Amino acid sequence: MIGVLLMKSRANEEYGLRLGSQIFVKEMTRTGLATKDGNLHEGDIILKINGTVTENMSLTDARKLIEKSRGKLQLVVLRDSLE
Amino acid sequence: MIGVLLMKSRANEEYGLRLGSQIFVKEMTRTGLATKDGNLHEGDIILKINGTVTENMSLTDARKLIEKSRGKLQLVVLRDSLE
Repeated sequence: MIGVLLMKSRANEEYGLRLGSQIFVKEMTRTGLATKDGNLHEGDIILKINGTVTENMSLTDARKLIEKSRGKLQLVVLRDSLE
Repeated sequence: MIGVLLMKSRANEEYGLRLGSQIFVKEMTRTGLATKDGNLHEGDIILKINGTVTENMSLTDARKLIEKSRGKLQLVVLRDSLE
């Protein structure tokens, strides 16, 4: 937990930093199918969900996809397995 | 790389999994102020930006914050406190 303050030393353009966002496992129901098997850990970055991209996608969309996904849902993760 | 397929239980209900999004460093200009100091790692998860939360926030908002913050910008990273 450490923040960094970066200052600008060029009046030509912005910092030139492109920040993106990905959908991760914020939280799951206790004693559920996700916790019983341990498919994804709280905080793990998801790459794809039910054949749908999980990068730059809207939070509302990701939540809607899981809601509309009545039956079986697929989740893909990038790196990190056991640890 | 590694994906998991979760199925529904024998009962009319949802999975109960809450998926959230976080703003990370997608890509930055080489030989810049961010790379010179190494404030954030490409792909690293950010906790806050210029005092603005970096969880569940919007991609446009995060980009606007950095753009509107002409001069100096603050960033928060999570990966253990180290000097």
